Amino acid sequence: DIQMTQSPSSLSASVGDRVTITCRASQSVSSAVAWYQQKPGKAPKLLIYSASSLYSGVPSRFSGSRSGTDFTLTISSLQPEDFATYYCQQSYYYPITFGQGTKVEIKRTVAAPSVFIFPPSDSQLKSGTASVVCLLNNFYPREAKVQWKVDNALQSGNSQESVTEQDSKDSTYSLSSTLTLSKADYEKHKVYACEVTHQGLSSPVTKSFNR
Amino acid sequence: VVDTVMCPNMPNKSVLLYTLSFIYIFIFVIGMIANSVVVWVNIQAKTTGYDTHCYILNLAIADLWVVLTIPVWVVSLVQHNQWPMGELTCKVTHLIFSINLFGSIFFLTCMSVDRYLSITYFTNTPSSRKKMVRRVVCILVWLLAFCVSLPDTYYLKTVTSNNETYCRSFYPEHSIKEWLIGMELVSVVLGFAVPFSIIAVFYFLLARAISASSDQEKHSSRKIIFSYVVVFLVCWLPYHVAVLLDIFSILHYIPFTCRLEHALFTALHVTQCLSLVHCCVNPVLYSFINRNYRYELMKA
Amino acid sequence: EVQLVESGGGLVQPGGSLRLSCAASGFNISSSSIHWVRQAPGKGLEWVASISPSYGYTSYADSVKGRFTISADTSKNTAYLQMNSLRAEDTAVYYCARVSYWDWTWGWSKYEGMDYWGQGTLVTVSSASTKGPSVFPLAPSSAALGCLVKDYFPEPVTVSWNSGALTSGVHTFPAVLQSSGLYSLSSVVTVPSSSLGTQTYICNVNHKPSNTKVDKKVEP
Amino acid sequence: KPVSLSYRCPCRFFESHVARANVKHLKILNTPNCALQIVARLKNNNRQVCIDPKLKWIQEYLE
Amino acid sequence: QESGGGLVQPGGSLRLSCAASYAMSWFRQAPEREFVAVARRSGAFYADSVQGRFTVSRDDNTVYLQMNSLKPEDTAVYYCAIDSDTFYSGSYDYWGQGTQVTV
Ligand SMILES: CC(C)CCC[C@@H](C)[C@H]1CC[C@H]2[C@@H]3CC=C4C[C@@H](O)CC[C@]4(C)[C@H]3CC[C@]12C
Ligand SMILES: CC(C)CCC[C@@H](C)[C@H]1CC[C@H]2[C@@H]3CC=C4C[C@@H](O)CC[C@]4(C)[C@H]3CC[C@]12C
Ligand SMILES: CC(C)CCC[C@@H](C)[C@H]1CC[C@H]2[C@@H]3CC=C4C[C@@H](O)CC[C@]4(C)[C@H]3CC[C@]12C
Ligand SMILES: CC(C)CCC[C@@H](C)[C@H]1CC[C@H]2[C@@H]3CC=C4C[C@@H](O)CC[C@]4(C)[C@H]3CC[C@]12C
Ligand SMILES: CC(C)CCC[C@@H](C)[C@H]1CC[C@H]2[C@@H]3CC=C4C[C@@H](O)CC[C@]4(C)[C@H]3CC[C@]12C
Ligand SMILES: CC(C)CCC[C@@H](C)[C@H]1CC[C@H]2[C@@H]3CC=C4C[C@@H](O)CC[C@]4(C)[C@H]3CC[C@]12C
Ligand SMILES: CC(C)CCC[C@@H](C)[C@H]1CC[C@H]2[C@@H]3CC=C4C[C@@H](O)CC[C@]4(C)[C@H]3CC[C@]12C
Repeated sequence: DIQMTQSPSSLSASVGDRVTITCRASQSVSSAVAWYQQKPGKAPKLLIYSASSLYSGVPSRFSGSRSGTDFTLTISSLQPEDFATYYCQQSYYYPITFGQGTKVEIKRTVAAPSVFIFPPSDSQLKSGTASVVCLLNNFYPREAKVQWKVDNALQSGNSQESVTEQDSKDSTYSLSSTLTLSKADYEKHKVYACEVTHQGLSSPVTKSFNR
Repeated sequence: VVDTVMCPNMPNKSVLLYTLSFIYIFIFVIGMIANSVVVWVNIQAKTTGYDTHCYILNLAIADLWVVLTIPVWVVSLVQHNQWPMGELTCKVTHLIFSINLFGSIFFLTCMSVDRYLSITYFTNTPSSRKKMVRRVVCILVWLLAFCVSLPDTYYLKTVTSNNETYCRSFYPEHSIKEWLIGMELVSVVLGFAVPFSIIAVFYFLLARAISASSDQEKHSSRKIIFSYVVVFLVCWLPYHVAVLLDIFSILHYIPFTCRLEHALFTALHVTQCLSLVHCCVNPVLYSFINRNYRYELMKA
Repeated sequence: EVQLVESGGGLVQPGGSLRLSCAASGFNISSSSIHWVRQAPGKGLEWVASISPSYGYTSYADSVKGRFTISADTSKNTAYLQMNSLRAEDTAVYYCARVSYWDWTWGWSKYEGMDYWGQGTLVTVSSASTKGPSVFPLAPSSAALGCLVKDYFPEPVTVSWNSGALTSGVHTFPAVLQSSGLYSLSSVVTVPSSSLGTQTYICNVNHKPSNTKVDKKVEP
Repeated sequence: KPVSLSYRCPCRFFESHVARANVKHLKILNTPNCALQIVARLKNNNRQVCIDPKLKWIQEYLE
Repeated sequence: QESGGGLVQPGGSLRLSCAASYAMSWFRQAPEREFVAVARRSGAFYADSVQGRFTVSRDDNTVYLQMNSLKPEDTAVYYCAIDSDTFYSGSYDYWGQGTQVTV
């Protein structure tokens, strides 16, 4: 049971740029490390094993180095074919403890999110549970924050968040959050509002609706 | 009924002694250089990230000492069994020689067992556990070699005989026969018999196991595996068979004749020379063949 | 020429047992070990167990100590993993990976790693059964519009817009899991402001496991 | 052991006590290292064996 | 506090920076507030309209904006903002004063 801290969690580099990922070990491991790559929803591959020796088959851009107990992976330059996640490893103390994980996504210009709110459908009232949706589309970066306020009262502990992955054309993200509320509670309040906070906006944007 | 054999003076064999001296000096230079390089490469490789197996380092050290302590024997031999050095030197030199020689012989057997287990059992054990196990057995074998050498070294004292001098072992008067034969038997059973048997059996099993696996056969070879046993046998058989034959002669089981004495003396010396050649040939067989070792040496 | 293929999977009631099989072909199994690595949705990997068919030596991860009996059968160069007391926290995909141990480099080998991996299988333990979906309309404001699906199970769900006519500016967010035990998913496509009121947009949703076809009209 | 640290001549161990009657054949062994050495053959076991040549009656019989 | 400002013929340049009185941000306000650039702990990002025209850095404590290659659209006061959220959400609690800039 050896914790393998790995940083940075996220990165964004344009094509043909050097990038380095560092994986650490709390204890000392006798140069027994690997470095796996994983495309989304596919079997992870192997790039570097031992400590700095490349594995036959992968391009020669990828290489590794050792320094005490702080290993690092070096990329000479990123072709548009290695935008995936990389996991470090140690194989000198069973059980094997994989690292947290690193994500390397495409970089582009910042984008301004747009906000939209969808009132619950009339049919949805029949089910007895009311739901509202606040939508963000074609913005950047992944990092974003949205909070729910009803009748100028904060709402917490009941909401969902999900965002698509990098778009092959726009290289942006879209965020959708769903609030589920009981039918009885729905009529209790009158004012529903969605607040969005993002680095691309001056001040939070308020989108609200009434019945 | 009496016999009076007047053995004539031994022929001028000093040419044989000079010839054997040439062979020993060649072995000295070759062995020293080769074994030192193996140790240097092994210790350096750890930084790169290789898994330098500890048996190789320990075995290289043992052979280095043996080949480093040959010159004393050459000086003694050039003078036809005499000894001009001090008693303390004789004790220390023999102790070093015996410990290192037995250490090397045992490490061969330990290597064979570890290899077979590595392809069969240790495959899943974590690296740390097997590293610890290898270190523990390394300590134990050194201690066992230390225990083997001590009994005869303690029973060593020179004499003066004419006006020459010698460094000849002294054994208890009441049990001279038992001690001499016992010492020379433990030289065989613990020196040749058990190590050879274990090595041969385990490498035959390795050949069977590697043959069964389809993938392993292609990259490895089935000739080097048998070459190990063959080289060990050829290098270490002649000396022990000759010494055992001489022991039978000592017990008077064979008629005595001048030709017999001359033949045994020359044969004993020659076969001992081969037993040292074993140490020179060991590193080339166990390290130089590996492709990784050659490439690692090339990059340094 | 090394190929590993897994088998066995699918949903299982909570507190049950599973027997996964990883058949290895193209190379004898005795030399190399076998490892199973777990990957929960949207999370990093983690080790589970490893077995050497040569002599049966095994190991386990503390998180699941005692609940798994990894078994090997050198007769058919196959590896078996038996699960027990399944809880609703092992939902993941399992890959069986090899860790070879060459022999032509014995004294000077390198710390090896996992080389050949398999597609794996999906294990989803849940207490619910087939149900849904229940489409609902996401009316546009008095442009952006879409449809919603909620209370359906199991995955996956296929969403098609206007019988595949629309393919630009449409985003289908990844499925989400609700507390009750069912899933929820949304899909939205933007349209020009002028286009509103001139073209009818219909979201076509299909669910193969329950072969349910639902079509809902969307209008202000 | 290394050959250089060894002693070589017909025999190195002497039987302290020997039966005079059993003695049947004594061979005078001469070598350039152990000089004068005596090899016997006891009828009791009929196997050649050495005796300490410095015994009184060995000289009387031999010399 | 922001420093800089002046008059520049098209094709010139000028240095803009502000010092601590986390991540730093830069805005524009055409006499219509909007986003131009922001600095990360360790990279940087720029608005599409300012791709490559200007470059930013985070000195460890001041922050520099090497505003270069003026174009006839950048007449606007630029402000420094601080994201009080350690996870860089984008909450700008403290607001700067800025300096007049005209080409
Ligand atoms: C006592 C003397 C005469 C014996 C000759 C010295 C030999 C044994 C020396 C030569 C180089 C030495 C090695 C040099 C470096 C290291 C790395 C260290 O992390 C552990 C010890 C170890 C592996 C040493 C062990 C002892 C060693 C092998
Ligand atoms: C009479 C004298 C020469 C006997 C002492 C022999 C010396 C050379 C032996 C004794 C114990 C040996 C050490 C035992 C264990 C190890 C650990 C291994 O990982 C590196 C080599 C190293 C460090 C050995 C080097 C050689 C060593 C120091
Ligand atoms: C575990 C063991 C084998 C390690 C080796 C132990 C050593 C000390 C043992 C091995 C064989 C032993 C010898 C075997 C037979 C005899 C004959 C006896 O009349 C005197 C002691 C003597 C000469 C022994 C001395 C001690 C000895 C050399
Ligand atoms: C006279 C000579 C041959 C005696 C030396 C015999 C060798 C073959 C013996 C001595 C001690 C033994 C070791 C003792 C303990 C272990 C630990 C176990 O988990 C694996 C086997 C292993 C590593 C043994 C292998 C065989 C071994 C190395
Ligand atoms: C044997 C003693 C007396 C003299 C020293 C000669 C040694 C070095 C000779 C004897 C037999 C030889 C081996 C014979 C066959 C092979 C197979 C080949 O594919 C690689 C080399 C290899 C493994 C040789 C290496 C050198 C070798 C080990
Ligand atoms: C390539 C390898 C096998 C060759 C080694 C063969 C060994 C068995 C050979 C090499 C030289 C040989 C010796 C050469 C000369 C003599 C002198 C003779 O009066 C008795 C035999 C004796 C002492 C030989 C014994 C056998 C011997 C040691
Ligand atoms: C010549 C060699 C192979 C003989 C040495 C075989 C030894 C290592 C074998 C004999 C019986 C084996 C044990 C048999 C059963 C189990 C239970 C299993 O849950 C873990 C491994 C474990 C504990 C095995 C470890 C290896 C073992 C101890």
